[PDB]
Amino acid sequence: TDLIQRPRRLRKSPALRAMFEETTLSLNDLVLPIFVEEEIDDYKAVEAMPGVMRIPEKHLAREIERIANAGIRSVMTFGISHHTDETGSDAWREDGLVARMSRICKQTVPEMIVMSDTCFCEYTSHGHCGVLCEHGVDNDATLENLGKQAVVAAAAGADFIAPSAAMDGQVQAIRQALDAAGFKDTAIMSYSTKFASSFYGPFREAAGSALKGDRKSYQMNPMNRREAIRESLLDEAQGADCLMVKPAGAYLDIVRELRERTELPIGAYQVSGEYAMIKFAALAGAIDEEKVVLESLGSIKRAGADLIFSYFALDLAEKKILR
Amino acid sequence: TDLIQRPRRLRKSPALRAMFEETTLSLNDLVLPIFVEEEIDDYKAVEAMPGVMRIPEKHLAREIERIANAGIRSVMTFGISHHTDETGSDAWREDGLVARMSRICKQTVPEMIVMSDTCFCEYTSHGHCGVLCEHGVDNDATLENLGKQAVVAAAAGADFIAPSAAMDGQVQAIRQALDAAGFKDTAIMSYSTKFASSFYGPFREAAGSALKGDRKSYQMNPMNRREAIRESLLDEAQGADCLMVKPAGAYLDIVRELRERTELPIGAYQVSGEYAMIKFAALAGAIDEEKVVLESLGSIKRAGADLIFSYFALDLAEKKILR
Amino acid sequence: TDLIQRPRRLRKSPALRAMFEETTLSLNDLVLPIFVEEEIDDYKAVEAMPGVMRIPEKHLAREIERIANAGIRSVMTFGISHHTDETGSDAWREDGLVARMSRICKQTVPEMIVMSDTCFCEYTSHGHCGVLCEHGVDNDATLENLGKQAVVAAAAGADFIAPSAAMDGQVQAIRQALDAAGFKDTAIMSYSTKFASSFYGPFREAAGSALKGDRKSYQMNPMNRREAIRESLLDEAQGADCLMVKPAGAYLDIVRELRERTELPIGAYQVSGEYAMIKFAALAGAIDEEKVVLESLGSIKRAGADLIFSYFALDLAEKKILR
Amino acid sequence: TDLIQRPRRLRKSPALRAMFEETTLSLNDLVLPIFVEEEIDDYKAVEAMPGVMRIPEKHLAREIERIANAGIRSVMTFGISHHTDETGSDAWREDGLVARMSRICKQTVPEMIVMSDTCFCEYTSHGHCGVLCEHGVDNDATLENLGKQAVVAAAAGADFIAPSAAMDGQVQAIRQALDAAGFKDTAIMSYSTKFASSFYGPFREAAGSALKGDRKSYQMNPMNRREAIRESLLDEAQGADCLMVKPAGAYLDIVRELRERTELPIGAYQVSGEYAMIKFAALAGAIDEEKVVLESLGSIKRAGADLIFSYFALDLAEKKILR
Amino acid sequence: TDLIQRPRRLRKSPALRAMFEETTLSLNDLVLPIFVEEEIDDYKAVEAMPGVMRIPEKHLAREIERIANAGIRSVMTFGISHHTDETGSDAWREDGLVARMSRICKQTVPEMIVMSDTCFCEYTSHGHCGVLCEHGVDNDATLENLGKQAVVAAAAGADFIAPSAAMDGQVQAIRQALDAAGFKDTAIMSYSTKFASSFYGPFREAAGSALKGDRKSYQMNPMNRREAIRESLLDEAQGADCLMVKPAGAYLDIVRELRERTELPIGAYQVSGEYAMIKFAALAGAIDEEKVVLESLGSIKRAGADLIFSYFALDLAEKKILR
Amino acid sequence: TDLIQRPRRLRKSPALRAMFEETTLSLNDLVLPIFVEEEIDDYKAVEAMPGVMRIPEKHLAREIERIANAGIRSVMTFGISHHTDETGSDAWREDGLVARMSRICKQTVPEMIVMSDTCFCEYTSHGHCGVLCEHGVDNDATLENLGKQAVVAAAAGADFIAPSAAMDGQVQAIRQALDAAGFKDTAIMSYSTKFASSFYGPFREAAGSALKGDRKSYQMNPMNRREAIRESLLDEAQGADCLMVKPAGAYLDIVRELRERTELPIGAYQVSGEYAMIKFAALAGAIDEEKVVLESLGSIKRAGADLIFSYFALDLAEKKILR
Ligand SMILES: *[C@H](CCCCCC(=O)O)CCC(=O)O
Ligand SMILES: *[C@H](CCCCCC(=O)O)CCC(=O)O
Ligand SMILES: *[C@H](CCCCCC(=O)O)CCC(=O)O
Ligand SMILES: *[C@H](CCCCCC(=O)O)CCC(=O)O
Ligand SMILES: *[C@H](CCCCCC(=O)O)CCC(=O)O
Ligand SMILES: *[C@H](CCCCCC(=O)O)CCC(=O)O
Ligand SMILES: [Mg+2]
Ligand SMILES: [Mg+2]
Ligand SMILES: [Mg+2]
Ligand SMILES: [Mg+2]
Ligand SMILES: [Mg+2]
Ligand SMILES: [Mg+2]
Ligand SMILES: [Zn+2]
Ligand SMILES: [Zn+2]
Ligand SMILES: [Zn+2]
Ligand SMILES: [Zn+2]
Ligand SMILES: [Zn+2]
Ligand SMILES: [Zn+2]
Repeated sequence: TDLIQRPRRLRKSPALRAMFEETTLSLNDLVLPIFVEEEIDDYKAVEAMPGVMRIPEKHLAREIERIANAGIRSVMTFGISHHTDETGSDAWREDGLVARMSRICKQTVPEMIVMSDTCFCEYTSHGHCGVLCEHGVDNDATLENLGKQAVVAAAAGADFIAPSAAMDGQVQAIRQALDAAGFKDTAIMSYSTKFASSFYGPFREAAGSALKGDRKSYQMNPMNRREAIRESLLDEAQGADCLMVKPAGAYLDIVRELRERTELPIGAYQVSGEYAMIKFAALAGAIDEEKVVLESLGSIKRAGADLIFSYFALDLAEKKILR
Repeated sequence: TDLIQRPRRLRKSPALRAMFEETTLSLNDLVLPIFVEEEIDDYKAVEAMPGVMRIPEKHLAREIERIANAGIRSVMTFGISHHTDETGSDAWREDGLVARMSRICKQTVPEMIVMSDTCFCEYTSHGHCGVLCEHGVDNDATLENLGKQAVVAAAAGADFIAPSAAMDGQVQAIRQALDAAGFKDTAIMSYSTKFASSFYGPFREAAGSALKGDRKSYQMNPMNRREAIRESLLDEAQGADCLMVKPAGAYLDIVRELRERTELPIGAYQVSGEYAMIKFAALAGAIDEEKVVLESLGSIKRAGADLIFSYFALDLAEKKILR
Repeated sequence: TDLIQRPRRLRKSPALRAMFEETTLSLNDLVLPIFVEEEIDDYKAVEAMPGVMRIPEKHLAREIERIANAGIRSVMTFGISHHTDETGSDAWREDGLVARMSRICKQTVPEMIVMSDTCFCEYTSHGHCGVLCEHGVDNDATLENLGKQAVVAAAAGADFIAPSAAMDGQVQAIRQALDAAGFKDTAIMSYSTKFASSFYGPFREAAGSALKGDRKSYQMNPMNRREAIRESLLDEAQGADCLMVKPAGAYLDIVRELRERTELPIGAYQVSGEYAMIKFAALAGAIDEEKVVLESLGSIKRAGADLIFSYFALDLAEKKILR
Repeated sequence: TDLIQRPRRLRKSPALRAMFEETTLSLNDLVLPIFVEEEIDDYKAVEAMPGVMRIPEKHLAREIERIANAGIRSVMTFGISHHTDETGSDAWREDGLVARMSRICKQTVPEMIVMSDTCFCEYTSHGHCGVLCEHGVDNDATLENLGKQAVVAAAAGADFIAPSAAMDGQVQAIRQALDAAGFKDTAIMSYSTKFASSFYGPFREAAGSALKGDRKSYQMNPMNRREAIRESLLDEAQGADCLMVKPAGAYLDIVRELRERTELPIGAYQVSGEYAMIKFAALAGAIDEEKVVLESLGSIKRAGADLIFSYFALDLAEKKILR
Repeated sequence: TDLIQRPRRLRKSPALRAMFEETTLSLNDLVLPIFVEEEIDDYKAVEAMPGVMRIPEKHLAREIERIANAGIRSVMTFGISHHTDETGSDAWREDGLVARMSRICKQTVPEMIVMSDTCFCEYTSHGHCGVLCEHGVDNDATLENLGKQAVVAAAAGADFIAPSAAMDGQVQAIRQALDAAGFKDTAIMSYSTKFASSFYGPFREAAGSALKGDRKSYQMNPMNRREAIRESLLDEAQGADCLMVKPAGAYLDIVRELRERTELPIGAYQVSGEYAMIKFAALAGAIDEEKVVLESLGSIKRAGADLIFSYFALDLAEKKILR
Repeated sequence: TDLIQRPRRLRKSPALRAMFEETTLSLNDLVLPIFVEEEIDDYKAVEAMPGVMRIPEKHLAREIERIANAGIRSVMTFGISHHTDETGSDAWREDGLVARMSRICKQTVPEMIVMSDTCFCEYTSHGHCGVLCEHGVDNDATLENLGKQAVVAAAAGADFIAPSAAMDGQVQAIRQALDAAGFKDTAIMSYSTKFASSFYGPFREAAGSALKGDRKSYQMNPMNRREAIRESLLDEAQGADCLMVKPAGAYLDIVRELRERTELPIGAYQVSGEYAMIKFAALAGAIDEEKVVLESLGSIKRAGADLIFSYFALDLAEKKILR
């Protein structure tokens, strides 16, 4: 044939595939979500998430030095509560689990970037992401409490307040409460586009949320691409330092669309259900885990994300697979 | 709080979420890939692809009829050969397996659109997608061969010749070859953007391809978003009736970018490893299969895919999940 | 002050600046240009290019091995001839210097991607980039010549034929010439947008080009941004596997504009005068070389360059500044 | 050959290269940054910047007539202080060096356009661009003082207040302070995109800033193209009359990107390190200075800049190289 | 009033308006159209074009030298024939007027770029731009003719063949004709978008064209903006080195639209009637000629014109209004 | 030739040129600017504007019935004053000339659309467009008076208040004053992009402005295309019902650019100098007036304007040339 065009020319060797590799993933792209249970003495393995386990609070300090030492520069704290009420009030206690989780990390490793998952689904009796009613999760009652929380997390050392509630106006809510209290420099990692997703399967088992029902009156419809972009652009207008798409894996078209519609940094969360799907298929021997893990993360980065939340971060770090 | 904008108003109930749902998935969207093994007696199920079976050519007509009753409009044919040589010429025999899968399918169900997987990886002794040489798979030697195959497939009744050899110029070669042979009406479903992906883990086992090494000198690098697009657009310029992104699951960005760069129909292949990841996590209790299968497939649709090749298609069809 | 937006939040620490850094430079990005002088005995260092040396063909294999050990993937070959005639035919000899630099390089290190600088300025008696006539450098006489050269280079093992004669139609002529000679697999790295720039000051000395006057009737005007783009796009239409902007340093706008006008890989050449400016100011104590070299190269990358031809590549490599 | 397209057609002669020159640089594009030291009797040559020297205040008046007479229509005043405190308070003194520098210029040459570099790095004990703390340079404490300064500079005759601090909200800060005090017509030349650059080498030697450390908690990361555009678009929203990219030379992709994202005029600063790199390479004989200077300035203009700050402005003016 | 934005700040003085002026006009931008009448003795001034004169071929070399001394780089040649037949073959004679105007010009001033007006309206007995038939001006009969003319012009020394017959396919025909004749280096300045405009009022008198009726079956309708663009883009596809909009004055929209639809140079012709309107109103005291001429020409430049054909060029040049 | 493309096909006949005419001009596009002198008994012909004359106020009523009867549906009133003070205060008198001019028109022809040129250049001693100072025309002092005027014009029946002062914030100024006084429905025809143009020659003679100097500290630079768009987009933000480009003729690139940047209606003013240039060239016999007038107006409409101010409107109307 007479093809002047031969794409295959640059795939002839490993050296050549390397010179022309358009995307590259490194360790500075990963944020390690960490699970921390108060009032427990020994490590609890999560079943649905092969290799992940709850860090007993009394060990938080040791592990976050371990995390820090393998090179992970950021963490997203999730707490498993033992003091859950109707409003989820522990979460905005001067020394609630939320605050302690932050304080212990920044104390133990000063330069470590601490993001605090700011919500109520793990601290509420009902397990919904906020204040519940004769109508459902009340949006504005939840914003007042998201603000109350933000300030104690900020106050306890988190570099980022990550509103995880999917409440309208949560970012603006949190910006003002943080400012008013003298926390003008504390940033917001907005879970801006957070879907009511079936990929969160393993997560209520991992961080013990006590909700039996669903979050579809606040977390958005997986199928709504226009609305997902709109969700994120509203948080930009409310001052978010960073936007986010969760889940990430089945929403890379969403991450790309958004990367072209804002100059802001974009995070993508590779959720428990994605980790679970990788882990359980490698066990059955169906796929090569390291291969599928690097390709998975790389696809996220290719779609446009600046930071990726992944539960594989530490192990990729330590086995020194990502430098 | 004075939020004028409140995304949650349209999420209040199931009726409102349905009124406003942006993307809807149907069975008209699904193409079912089928594996037929010649010269065997009973169905041989695939290990890494739980619930998937290798059909014995002797039941293929019983089967095409069952798929047809299910509501399914299209199938993609993949053959497991017993007559594998160095060039894989069972593929281009007037009566090779390839030609027999189409004629059986087309003969049993004349309404069925049969898409013929056009390659050599399952028919060569060495497992590569074509002619091997002292330097690698020869592009142009394989092109002449793909042509011979396409014409035997057309003549056997296949409505779509789908080149999966990831060879440069394949659409052009197949297009000429088909016109020259009086099949100017036979369409081409190009696997235009075909990545050298690790999500094909369970396919060497499912398809029975002999290959030991890698397909990186022809199948393209996962990280190259710009190249991905170039690949498909070169195929549009070559006359492909339909373009395709494969794998699809971790390439939703690619799907969306390409939807915006062409007016042509786009197919998306939810590959074997994707099928396996959902099965095993489901088996291991970590996720709700129905909810993940539906969400994964609809995501592919939301990103711009016109047609989605899925192994869950019959099951979704018969259980009447998608109409 | 009530600033909702505060860019500084993500600049507070080294850890945050790294999390959020948009562009990262690596050694995979660098191509090392090498000068080999035939018929000489010891290395002859270049005066205007402090630390750069003319390699004696008799050590080229010792050297390609050293570069190779450094981590370097690619080199661009420039030859200093002793056999210079009016058409510069040492360039198109089956055994000319051009063909010997490739074969030595390719023979010593078969993994090395050797890019062959394809021109006549270092091989003609008069120093021009081709055939001279009663009116100037003849475009089409030089095209036939570039073709002969490309084929001897391919046959010597060069993986890339890089036409630097700034002649109209060169990619097409070289592409045909290479296909006709059974090198349909040999790629073309076109110096597509090649400016008649004063940053090449130290190159007549480094390369030993005989030219006394100017190269303005073929190399293009620095001020023409629209022409710059036209130049490269004409080369994409002619089949170049890769495009290039040269010089790169003072043409970062050109790099960005072109990144937005093509999906093809783009190279950027940090020319001799750029190398010299950084050396001498560094020597004269005015700047920190490491910090300026790294920032200059990353800037090239930030603007859209896929590959950057730099004389600092080995030094950056061995001192292990870039991995 | 059969090329209908021959770009070379318009490069046949100097007359032709001229008719078709797309960009043109003149003297009205240059702003001359001038150095003025109080309490000194004789001119101080800067070492790192060959040909530049501090103007003793007692001579300011003579030189600015000289500047004005060669045709330079604008100046950017930089002061070398002898009264540096912790807050850098001299800079907002009714008759600080800042005010005197302006007053003396507008008095001496009424129609001369005076821009006043508004910052504190030259007037502070520590040499940081503002009010320093137990946390670092305090952003809002610095804005109150940037405003205080602006008003005395305005009051003393500067046509432009050029905030050089890289403090968030500095432009809005300065707009209000200027308005409130009756300086509604005094314009702001915002250093909107000002990187923490290694090209500023020679500058702490030239304007005596007493900082030992770096400005990376406020001046932005050289590698962040999206953020650089964002920085500039915020100052547009805050009322800046003019935007700016500093440094300019290795950031022409940035100047271009920005020229396409706003209708505002854009300045580009060719910093001390760029001047130094040109000057020291010409001395070593590596490049032709006039050639590299005009091409350097021309590239800046080509990228999209309306005004260029260059230390070569006066000498190009006088040697009558730019009219 | 609290206007943050105040456009007037940069209009306060002549110095500021000059600093910020977006478009600057020069003599390098001007092409001077010249009318040479063969077989006559003294200059014959044109009535409707006050100050414009028909040059007697016997002084053309005295004149080309005067224009040349003025600073003028280019001229467009228009001939007033005494040998007018039905096909206008004095135009394609080895020694016709057309060929003599170029050779005289090129012989007297070899630096001069001579653009040859390529048509038949001044050479045919009936005044039409080509061959007349029982149905109108024959497109293809005129194409063969334009070809013969272009080759005699090239051979006479003209650097630009400018087809003004408004015939379909003219660039292609002239391009082939010129290449075939070994003038692959002769450029083409196409009057690409040439309107059937009433601003040519004074040209039948100035050029001495015999036509009585209209040129609407070939010259295009003034109101068709979309067609205007199609016209020029078809000429870019045909290889024109330069495109043109004519008339220019009342087509500034066309100029801007086309600048945005091509990267090619664009010429703009300020036609005779435009020249006349400015003269007579000036004579009748209604306007200041210098100020209207300068503003009109700069407007053409602001709209995107690279080159402007103006009858005021020598006058502006000698009086030294534009340098 | 083999051109599949023949643009000439649709220009074969007058019927065909008509079916395919892209733009069309009718009478509903014209606004007739009318001149009205108070305290005079007989009509005053303007010299610089052949055919235009001042309407003595005592006849306004008769002529506006005449205007109305030929079909002109809108007028722009300009007054020649006999009571000119320093602030131009007559213009905001309950019964100033401004008010009377409006009142008399709406009284005499109710459905006639009356636009009131809102400025002070005809009512001031100095003739500048507002309040003059030790600094020049004071911007905000003028806005207070533009508002005062607006309300009496509104109050006296004008459908449009057309701020002609080129004062920053004039549209917002006028919106509020009109609202506050209960004139929420009175529209603003903003002279949004009004250049300091040399085409206004005949106008100070036509409406007796007593200014000797120029308006370049407020009317914008003819050469600033970016700024012209910016000027107009600010008036959109301030509530203008309609935008405008004046002059129109040499600024059609500006009208086009703007038509693509807003959804608002756009007016274009064919100024006195344009009329003058048409009129005086037709007298000399250089052009056909009706031809050049219709092509002139048509070009304006083609560039994108919705309404055109033309002094030829009445005569085109009456001679029934435009229906
Ligand atoms: C949201 C929990 C935060 C995101 C965790 C993502 C993951 O699955 O790893 C609500 C989750 C729920 O349905 O309980
Ligand atoms: C390509 C075979 C078609 C795609 C795989 C279908 C799937 O469900 O995985 C090459 C497969 C290979 O690498 O052998
Ligand atoms: C082109 C030679 C290749 C580019 C120069 C490489 C460098 O580092 O300067 C012509 C050079 C010349 O003008 O002789
Ligand atoms: C910013 C100083 C103003 C810009 C001067 C640019 C130049 O280098 O000429 C801080 C510079 C520092 O690091 O001291
Ligand atoms: C075209 C002649 C070239 C354009 C006119 C130049 C001018 O200044 O008017 C045809 C002219 C005609 O209609 O005869
Ligand atoms: C602005 C007067 C209103 C526009 C009239 C346009 C025309 O010329 O017909 C100031 C004009 C001046 O310079 O006096
Ligand atoms: Mg939201
Ligand atoms: Mg392909
Ligand atoms: Mg070229
Ligand atoms: Mg800023
Ligand atoms: Mg045409
Ligand atoms: Mg305005
Ligand atoms: Zn929650
Ligand atoms: Zn295959
Ligand atoms: Zn060369
Ligand atoms: Zn500073
Ligand atoms: Zn003609
Ligand atoms: Zn006025």
